[PDB]
Amino acid sequence: DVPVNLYRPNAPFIGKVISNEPLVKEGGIGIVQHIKFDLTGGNLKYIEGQSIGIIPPGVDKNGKPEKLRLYSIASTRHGDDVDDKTISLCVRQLEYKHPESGETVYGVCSTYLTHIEPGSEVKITGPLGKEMLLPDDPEANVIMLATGTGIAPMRTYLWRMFKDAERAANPEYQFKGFSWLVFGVPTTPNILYKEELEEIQQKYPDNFRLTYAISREQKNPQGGRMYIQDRVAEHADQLWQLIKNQKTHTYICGLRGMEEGIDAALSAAAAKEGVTWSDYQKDLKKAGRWHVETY
Ligand SMILES: Cc1cc2nc3c(=O)[nH]c(=O)nc-3n(C[C@H](O)[C@H](O)[C@H](O)COP(=O)(O)OP(=O)(O)OC[C@H]3O[C@@H](n4cnc5c(N)ncnc54)[C@H](O)[C@@H]3O)c2cc1C
Repeated sequence: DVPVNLYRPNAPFIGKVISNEPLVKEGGIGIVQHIKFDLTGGNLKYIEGQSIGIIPPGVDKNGKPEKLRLYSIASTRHGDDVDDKTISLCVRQLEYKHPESGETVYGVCSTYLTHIEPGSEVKITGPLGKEMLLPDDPEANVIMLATGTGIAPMRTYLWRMFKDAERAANPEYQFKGFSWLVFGVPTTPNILYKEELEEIQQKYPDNFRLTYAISREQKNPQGGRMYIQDRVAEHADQLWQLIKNQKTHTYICGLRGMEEGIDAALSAAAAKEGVTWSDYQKDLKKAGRWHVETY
């Protein structure tokens, strides 16, 4: 079933940008864009939780052509308009410090993508990944632990679960389990897809819980800035009791670094019932119910 590598770097699909929209509001930190591509012309199909490659134009500092960068698909299999004609991405412009030898450094593929014009042609590969896939069971529980652009696989899950047009298009997937997003960003303007996320929770208060960790607006109990791991610690017992369900899947996605705090919190919960989390977790991985994509 799972489509993989319908296009490869040696002969990528040439898509066209339909749209490029700002996801970070005024007063937020950084630039994250929602970019939709036209898939007509070829046969790139994909499902939720997968990634695609984008090959940027240009050569590196060595004169060699730039390679593909991997990006979590931010749309469901059907695309944002539920026509099966497009695919979307959620791209943060990488930028950073003086210790890089220059000044402020801007990432090649991410600057290219966040500044790209509708009408522009992009080299696209994939889809890739069997690690962040959603169970076909409509009564599965789905815990989603996301920071920043790690919201992208979560968006594909939630849109498939809860969008009116998605439910109408997917007769076999009528989600009636429980899902819980814990989403961590620096500010409220940085809550990507905030409006749609909150409308899902208003529409399905019993099937979807939304929790934010906003570091510039909230403090954890020890006085530090609030991060996703603090929220997982706060709800460690609850999250552990859902994780004990044979049908619960947990997904972690975002830049690398949150996993160590998530594990310490869940470890302390499981220890209360004589269970060593790290061992339970290894069994969850083998079972295909512990999903991780950090980068
Ligand atoms: C499976 C997967 C999925 C991904 N999904 C997404 C996504 O949905 N959205 C998204 O925005 N990104 C995503 N990324 C990351 C994305 O692929 C690119 O790595 C990222 O966009 C930066 O690429 P670039 O071309 O902009 O940067 P480059 O020009 O390749 O710059 C990156 C390099 O500069 C260095 N560097 C980076 N940050 C720092 C820092 N703080 N300090 C010092 N040196 C640094 C490192 O050498 C790094 O290799 C994903 C990565 C993977 C592996």
